[PDB]
Amino acid sequence: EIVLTQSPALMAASPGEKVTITCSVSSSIGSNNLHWYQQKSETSPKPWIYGTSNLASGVPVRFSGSGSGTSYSLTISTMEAEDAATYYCQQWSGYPLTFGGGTKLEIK
Amino acid sequence: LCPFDEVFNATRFASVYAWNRKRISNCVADYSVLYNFAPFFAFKCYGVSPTKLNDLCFTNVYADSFVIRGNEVSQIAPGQTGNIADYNYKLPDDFTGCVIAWNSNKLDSKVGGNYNYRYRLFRKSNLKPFERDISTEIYQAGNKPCNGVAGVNCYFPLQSYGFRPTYGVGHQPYRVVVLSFELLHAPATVCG
Amino acid sequence: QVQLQQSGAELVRPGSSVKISCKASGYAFSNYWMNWVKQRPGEGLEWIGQIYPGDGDTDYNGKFKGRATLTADKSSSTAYMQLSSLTSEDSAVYFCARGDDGYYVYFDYWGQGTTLTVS
Repeated sequence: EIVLTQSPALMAASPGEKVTITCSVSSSIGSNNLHWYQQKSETSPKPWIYGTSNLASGVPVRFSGSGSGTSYSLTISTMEAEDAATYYCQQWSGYPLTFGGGTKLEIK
Repeated sequence: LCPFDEVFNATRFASVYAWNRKRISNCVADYSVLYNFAPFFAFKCYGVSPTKLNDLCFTNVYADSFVIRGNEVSQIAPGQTGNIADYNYKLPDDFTGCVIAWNSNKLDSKVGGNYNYRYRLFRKSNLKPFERDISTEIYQAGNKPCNGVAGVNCYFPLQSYGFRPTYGVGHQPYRVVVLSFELLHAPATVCG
Repeated sequence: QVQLQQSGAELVRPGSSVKISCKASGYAFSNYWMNWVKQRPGEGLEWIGQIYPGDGDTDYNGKFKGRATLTADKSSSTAYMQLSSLTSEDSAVYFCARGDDGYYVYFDYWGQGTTLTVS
């Protein structure tokens, strides 16, 4: 089973500040087969970045994923209070779909 | 006329983890046969004019034929790292050839599931360019020496693609045939 | 408008019978794959199975395989999940996610999630 690890379990951020969420994959996966979902507390997750760079519908322009191979990164240039959530990187290359442990983004 | 018929019109392509390399030489190669043959979801040539293929001479032409999901076709290119590119089939930095990919959903996907086509999900070292790896020993992912057993901490390396006709457009099976041109100090027997 | 609706939460004693329904509205139900995601409390989500409403094709995750049966009805556009031998670990919010048919494949739409209680 492909196993996903996300670098911060929680994160502390401030508006106007870059913060990066690193999703480290055991075995390299195609960037087209890694996606990021935003789960605000106790709500249904909605797709946020699909394909590691292509934002989904309604996604703010600040969000932009990066990376390829094993190490995948999500970065927000500025952290609005709306940006606080838990982000779950997913992989679909290896069939049993393994979401990341999640990075609970919180404001400083 | 070079056997572009056999390569492109194969009844069943090889799995990506063990891709069949067909070195074609001593024959006249016409690349107008490519265009008519298949819809060509992606046709990218690196380091070569697609036009000058017809009028250029090469001593050895390599055809690497395999089936990969559409999302992994972009992995087949110099400078690309991923699952296929790192583990199953890799191209050199200065790869000179044409990467040819067309969808095969009505052909290579079965309604219940197609578990014939596999890829190398786990490997210790990323492939050196153009290499082939068919060793299926259980990956020693766990600290415990795996001792040739498949289970927790010890994964069987080939995970089936499991194509189905109704999968997403990304995951429908694309048969990829990749061409490579040598031009070493040999009688150059492929031309126009 | 596209949105996936889901049945309310239920409490079930440890047993073999439970049925959770997903309601699909706004799109052709049979066209798009339907997959379920289980989110254990205070854990990252995991993927249960995949059901194609068009013909009823089923893909399951390894652990849930054979334990949870996924079926859908084209007529009412309902996607079901039935689990067996419910244990305290099975208590988790169950989402129904519609895998996208685009070049990238991802869970474009999700159900509100149903809370299963095993007690």
